[PDB]
Amino acid sequence: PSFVTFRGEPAEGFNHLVVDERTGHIYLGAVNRIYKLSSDLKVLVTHQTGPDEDNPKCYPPRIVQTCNEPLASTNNVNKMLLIDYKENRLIACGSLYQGICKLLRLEDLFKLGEPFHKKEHYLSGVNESGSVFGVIVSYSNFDDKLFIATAVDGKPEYFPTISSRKLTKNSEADGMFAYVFHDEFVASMIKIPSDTFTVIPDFDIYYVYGFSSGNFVYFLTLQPEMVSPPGSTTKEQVYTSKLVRLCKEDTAFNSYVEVPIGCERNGVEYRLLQAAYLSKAGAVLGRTLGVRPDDDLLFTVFSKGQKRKMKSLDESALCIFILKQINDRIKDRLQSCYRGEGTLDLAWLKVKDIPCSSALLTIDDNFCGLDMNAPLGVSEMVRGIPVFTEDRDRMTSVIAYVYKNHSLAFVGTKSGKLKKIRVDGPKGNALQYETVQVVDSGPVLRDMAFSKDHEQLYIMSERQLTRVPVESCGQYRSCGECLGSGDPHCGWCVLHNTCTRKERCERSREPRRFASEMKQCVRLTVHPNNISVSQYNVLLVLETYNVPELSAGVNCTFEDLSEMDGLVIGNQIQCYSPAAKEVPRIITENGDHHVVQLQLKSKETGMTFASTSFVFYNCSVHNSCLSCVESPYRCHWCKYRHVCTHDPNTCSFQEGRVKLPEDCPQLLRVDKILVPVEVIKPITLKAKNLPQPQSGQRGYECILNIQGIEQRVPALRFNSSSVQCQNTSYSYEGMEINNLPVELTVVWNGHFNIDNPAQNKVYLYKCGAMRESCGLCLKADPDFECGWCQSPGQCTLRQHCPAHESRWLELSGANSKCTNPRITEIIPVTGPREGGTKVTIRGENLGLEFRDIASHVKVAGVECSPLVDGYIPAEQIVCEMGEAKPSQHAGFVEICVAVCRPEFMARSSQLYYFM
Amino acid sequence: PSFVTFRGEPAEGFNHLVVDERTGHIYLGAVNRIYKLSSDLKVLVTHQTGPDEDNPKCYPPRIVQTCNEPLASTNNVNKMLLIDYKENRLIACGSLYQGICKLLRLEDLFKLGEPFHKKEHYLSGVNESGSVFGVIVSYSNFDDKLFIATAVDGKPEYFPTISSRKLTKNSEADGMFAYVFHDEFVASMIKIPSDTFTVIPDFDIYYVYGFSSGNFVYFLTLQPEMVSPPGSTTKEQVYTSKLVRLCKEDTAFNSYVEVPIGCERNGVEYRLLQAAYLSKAGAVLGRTLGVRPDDDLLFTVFSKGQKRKMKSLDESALCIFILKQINDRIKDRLQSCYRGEGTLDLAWLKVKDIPCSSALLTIDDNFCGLDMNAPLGVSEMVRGIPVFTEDRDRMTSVIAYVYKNHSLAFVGTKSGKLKKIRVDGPKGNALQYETVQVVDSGPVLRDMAFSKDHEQLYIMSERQLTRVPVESCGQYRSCGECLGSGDPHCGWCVLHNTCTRKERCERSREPRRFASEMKQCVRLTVHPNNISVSQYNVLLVLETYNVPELSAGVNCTFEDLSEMDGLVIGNQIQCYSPAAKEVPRIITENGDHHVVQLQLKSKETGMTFASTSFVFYNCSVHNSCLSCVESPYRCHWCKYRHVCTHDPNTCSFQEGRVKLPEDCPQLLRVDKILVPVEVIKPITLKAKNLPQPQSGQRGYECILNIQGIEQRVPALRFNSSSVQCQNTSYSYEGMEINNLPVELTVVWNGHFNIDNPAQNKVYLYKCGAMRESCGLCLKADPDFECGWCQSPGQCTLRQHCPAHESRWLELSGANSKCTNPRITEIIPVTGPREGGTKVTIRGENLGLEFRDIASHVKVAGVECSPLVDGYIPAEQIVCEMGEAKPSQHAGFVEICVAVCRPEFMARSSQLYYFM
Repeated sequence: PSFVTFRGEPAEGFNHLVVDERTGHIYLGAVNRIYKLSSDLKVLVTHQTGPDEDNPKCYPPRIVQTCNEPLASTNNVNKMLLIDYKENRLIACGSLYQGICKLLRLEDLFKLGEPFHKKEHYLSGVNESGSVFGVIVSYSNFDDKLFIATAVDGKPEYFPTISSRKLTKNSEADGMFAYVFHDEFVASMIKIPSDTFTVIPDFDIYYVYGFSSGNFVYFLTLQPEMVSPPGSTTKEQVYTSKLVRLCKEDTAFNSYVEVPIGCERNGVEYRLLQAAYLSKAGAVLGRTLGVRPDDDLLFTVFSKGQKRKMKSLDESALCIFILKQINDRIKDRLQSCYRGEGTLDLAWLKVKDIPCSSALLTIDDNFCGLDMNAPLGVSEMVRGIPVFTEDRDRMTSVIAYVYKNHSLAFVGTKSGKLKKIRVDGPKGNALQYETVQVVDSGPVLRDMAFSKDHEQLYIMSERQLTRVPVESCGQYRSCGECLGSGDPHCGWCVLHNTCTRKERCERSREPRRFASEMKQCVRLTVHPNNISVSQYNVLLVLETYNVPELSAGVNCTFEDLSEMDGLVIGNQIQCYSPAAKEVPRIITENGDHHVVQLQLKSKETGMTFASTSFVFYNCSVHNSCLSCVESPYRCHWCKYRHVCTHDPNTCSFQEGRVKLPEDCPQLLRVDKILVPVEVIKPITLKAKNLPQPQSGQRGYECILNIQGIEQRVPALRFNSSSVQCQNTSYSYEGMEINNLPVELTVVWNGHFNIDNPAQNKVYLYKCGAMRESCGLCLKADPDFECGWCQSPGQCTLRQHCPAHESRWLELSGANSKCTNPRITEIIPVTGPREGGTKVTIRGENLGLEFRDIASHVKVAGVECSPLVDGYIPAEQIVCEMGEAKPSQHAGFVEICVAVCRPEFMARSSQLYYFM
Repeated sequence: PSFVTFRGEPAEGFNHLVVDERTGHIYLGAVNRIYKLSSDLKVLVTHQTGPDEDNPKCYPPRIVQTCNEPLASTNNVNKMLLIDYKENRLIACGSLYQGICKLLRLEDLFKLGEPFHKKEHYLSGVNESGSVFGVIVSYSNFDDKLFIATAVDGKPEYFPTISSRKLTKNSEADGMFAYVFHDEFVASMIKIPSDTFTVIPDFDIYYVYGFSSGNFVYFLTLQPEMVSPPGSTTKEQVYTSKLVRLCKEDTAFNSYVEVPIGCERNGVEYRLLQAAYLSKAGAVLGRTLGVRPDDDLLFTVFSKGQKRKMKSLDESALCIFILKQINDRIKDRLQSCYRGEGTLDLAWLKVKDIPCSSALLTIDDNFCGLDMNAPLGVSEMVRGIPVFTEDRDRMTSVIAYVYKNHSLAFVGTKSGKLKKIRVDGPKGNALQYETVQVVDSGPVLRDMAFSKDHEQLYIMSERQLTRVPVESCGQYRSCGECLGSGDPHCGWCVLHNTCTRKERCERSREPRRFASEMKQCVRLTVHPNNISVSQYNVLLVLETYNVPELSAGVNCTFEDLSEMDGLVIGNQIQCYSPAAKEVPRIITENGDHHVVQLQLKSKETGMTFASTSFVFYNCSVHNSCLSCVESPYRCHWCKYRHVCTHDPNTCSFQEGRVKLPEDCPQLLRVDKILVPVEVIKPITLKAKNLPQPQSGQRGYECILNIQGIEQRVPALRFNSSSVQCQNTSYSYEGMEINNLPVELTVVWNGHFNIDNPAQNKVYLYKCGAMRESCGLCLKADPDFECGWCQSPGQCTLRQHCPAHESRWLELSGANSKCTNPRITEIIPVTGPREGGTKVTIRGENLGLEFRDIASHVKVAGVECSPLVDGYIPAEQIVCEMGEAKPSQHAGFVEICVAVCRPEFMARSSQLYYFM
């Protein structure tokens, strides 16, 4: 979904925004423009306030009098905007006129009037937007007025920073913006003293926010360095953010009060107000706050430190003030002055400190101020209660409202995002959500107002106004997710199967119709969690909690697959499982089991709300005992029927049932089964729980899976734990590999294969595919019984070789000389005459022990001594040659295994060369 | 158009005219000529009746017997003309033959016969035309005859005035013009008695008009003074106009009746018949007249008084007689005689009065007359109903006819004009039109006959015959005009879009096809009378009354510019306005608004009949609020948009709309704005509803329109009603004129100029362009603050002149002596030694008060006393010199302002001379 927005109709600029309580029309102040928009943010009307030829330096602007200074077309910035409902108009105060104010008709934006002539008609030279604020207060005729604060820019004589002014009925009337009570001695206005300007050149009061409360008017302000920070002479300017207040009723301006305000977080100071918003707590916050319904609260935003009002720091904190607490601080302060203690202490106003005069008085909240101990400041800075702090992205603006008693706070960010915060000090928690309706790259402005209906929140940017909906629970699809988010507005409208606020849910008041906590969802359980595929139409009981009255009717849907009607009794729902015809359509190809999300479909809504893990487990498919029992599910194996089933009764008879894996029928392993090719040999086997074949059932067979040939040999089952294939010989064609492992399957009654967990195999080995030489065979294990047969020039078992002579040769225990040693090749071909070389000789059929080879090696005449570690038996000899000084030059290498017998000696093919 | 006419073919003369009922051929009697013409007045045939050698004195003319008296070629005047259809000929009775009659064949004018031989064949010596008349009455054979009356000229033995004569079939036959029944005792003729001739020498009966009615024959006659006026002996002759009647059936001539006739108007007597015409009334006149369809009426024309039959008076009146009324008068008279009361009373006929004899009789209308109480006269003159009277131009002739029941009367005038009169006593109204088809200079004759078809009316003049069309409605272009004229013949043929009679309009009988009254036109209205230029294709509803069925189809045409189709529903027409593309093409350059005549174009005719005022008003063009609202049209101004538009919605927003002129934005005046050149001064202004500049809008500036230099100074708008340009100095180059008013324009947001109704200006004044002298400056207003600066010898404000010394001089309140008086010139240069002279001295820098100058003036030593009234301060002194007897002769004039101080005195350039 996209958020409805109004792009800077003048793509060029934007400054202030306000909403009409009745209409919902949105008025937007901007530079050179003032717009009237619909609730939807469609452009209703555009007013051209802009570019006027003018010059800031000139006093009474060009229209009244001629100015020596040159003029230029300049932009007129909307400094302020205030809705005057009674007058049915809009006060849209600009600048660049010496700050002349304009009156636009409410409906059409028709300019009712814009008083320029008198001095009062000029507010301030100041070009900056938002540095001004104020409130319009009205009563029936003969009671009324406008309170406005603005920066001076060092214009102290020309304009008052704070004033109480008149708003006549007729826009044409000359009287406008005149001071409520003007006397030669005192006027309902406060000017900045010239002395204070000389001392600190730049001093100026910037008014951020302002609101009327009870019967007073408050302003959040920023001021300069005056005794803060201390400094003998001018240099750097830092600001102090303070609260100001006035009685509506005080024409005299005696009521003025000014307290510094801020808050600290773990030793970090937040002194500068970015924005504020007066609001109500609602039942939730108020209770724990300890307030009356009527009592007000002030949300604020402050940046860290005293530095750079023009461009503040990212570090920012949202604090809170209860008006009762501030009222107390003020009353406390006044009751003190009346004590006669200390001075008034207001630096910018009164350079010379005047003392407070003691007097008898009943100090109340009603106290409007008196002639003596006149305008006064404040010593103790009022601290606020911190709420949320953003380090990375500075908060710019804030708003708040009461929703179902929970207090939702809105906070603009430098990024163009809005945070939706439930304040739960009085409750318990933090920030619920963040949104970027606005503008992804760059920030939001202080004027952020909720609509009259409070459906949306218009968020203003330099560039655009964006209608950000407050609560937007609809985004949440399921009860689990809805309640999961936690943003307090959202609840699960059970019957509607949607997520929204209490007000939005029809009949939410009724029981279990609306769910606040996850527990209410919905939690569901089914008593028969697991049902077998074979079973049909089984009775199931459903336990559900935190659900509304279902009397409308409910259906059980296992999945999109099926749906069965249910009847309700007690606090349970009774439905039936699907038919066998229906159940397997699902189960097929899922195999072992299929977990399915059984849902409940409500009759009224027609949407599945609640779910549970439901298992369909089909035992019958299992072909063997191991899969049946040993598997993950509850299945029973029937030894006799040789079928796997859920029901015990289905088995042939009681003795036949297999509950445990140990009890199955399986083949136990023994020492490796060695099988020579072409030899008749029996193969004994061990195993457990071998079944006695029943009537109509045949006996046991051994099946060998050899690709070349598969052998079927019948066997005898001696007892429950032993088997034996009958005398037979096996072979494979190829002579490719010596040792071939083969899978064997033991079967009975033709097809029934007994389980083989170990997966024992039979090793068919053929006597030397690998060994052409007598030395290699005798080298091999004595277990094989494989031995060298002289006549054939080959090596096989005695069984395999005919005995013309009494003997075939087997290494009796290594006491068997062999024979025919050969030298393939040797390393270092050449060597020095001096000797010392390490010759590495590699041969095929050498001696088995080192001791015999030692003294055996010779290079020609030269004696060579072999190395023990280096020597790998019958494969390789590493030997070190001795002194070569002899006459030969080149000579062949000789190895005599034990003795240099004629059969026993080997000579190198190529000779070793000495150089 | 010109009227078809026949010029006196004999250019020489003209006398009588008649139309053939079947053919339409027109026969025209004239002197020496008888013409046959076509309906068109083309010459068909000309007959020569003329110049015959003859002599009036001779009895049986030369042909029959020899005459002693000398003959001369004389003209033969056509006395009478009568169409004999049965005989297929024309009786054209002439004169100069002793009145022999001629018979011309109908078609060719071939002379069938002209009986001369017998005495009867001679009608009368009388040369005058028109003094004769008569009727031809015919029946099948063995029933028939001709009745003719003529003047005698004192020929009583020769000819009968009235006779009943025979008209035989054969023109050759001798029998012609023989009396119907001739007896030795009584013949069907009436002669004038010799006795009556001796008594009154000249007595003669002139017969003007004659007609047959029912079964009688009537004649309108003129006679002489016989008992009227009373007179012992002959002297003057006056005439009495009377009516005569006879039964057609009375061979005996017993039926003769004679009533005097006339009519009076407000005590004015109209006794002399000019002409008459028997006719029908038609339904309209008859009804109110109270007559049967068959009943006849007699229109007549009479001149005022009894005098000069030969040349009557201009005063003439058209009267009326209903035949029923005259018949009643006759029956009434007869029933009376039968009573035996009184005498017969017929002066000319019976000199000796014979009494009426009583007798039992049923007196009916049928009564033909009896042997006793034989021809009789009448006592009571029958009065007629007056209709129209012309004082200025005498009526000569008359005709009338029935048209669509309305009775139209035609009246010739002495001028040669015809009047078309609808007689509406029985209806209600008067004279509709007058025409000069005829002959512009001089008159029309009694023979005026309508054509058979009654399309035209042949109007005869001495010189020419003119075919004057009766009804000529075609002249009228629009329904409004057509119905406007009122001449009853005309109606608006809606679909044809023409003006004509009912008979002429095809399908006029159908509903709303023909319009009689203006209301029927057409009256049109459009509901959206005013439509804005900005609007397009607006629905308009059209309300029209008195229109025929439009189902043929109608189009809306705003003007010649565009035309849009329309659909009809109910009694309304729905059309659409033009498109914006179309509408402004019109609007451009007309500005404020353009009224356009939206017409309706009928599908059948294709002519625009009906119209309405349609306004196109484009608001947008208005540049300023004043023009927009303050103007003449409904336009709204949008303060914020600063645009003018018809639609309220288009304005920026509700508060922005300007409906009323007061609400605009305008600059109010203050005391005159005085601005010195080269001085830094602010200029405060007052105004109303100054706008607050909205977004994207700049502030206020003051622009001075000075031709030399235009200054742009920015200003501040304090509130909706006050402004002020900032401290600056202004100047203009030239030093030509002291006070220069300058137009100033206040602008905001660069171009927007605020309205200046008063058109207030700034007066730039420079300290004495006008005043070189100290006296002149101090004289000027204290307001200017302008004063005289001694060191410079010039005059300017203190600001303007450097103070080495503590003072620059200003008249503190006139207590400031100045200085350096000078005398330019004085009048009377010379004077008498005795004195008394009034010296008129004219100078530049004199005293401000009279009191100081008095006693100041001296001519040399001689004391001179000044005159108060005569004295114009510091410009001129009028002074009267005292006695000069001193020795000097000539001396210089001196004026000492208050005191004769050395700085303070002035002496004349030229001296005053005493002689």
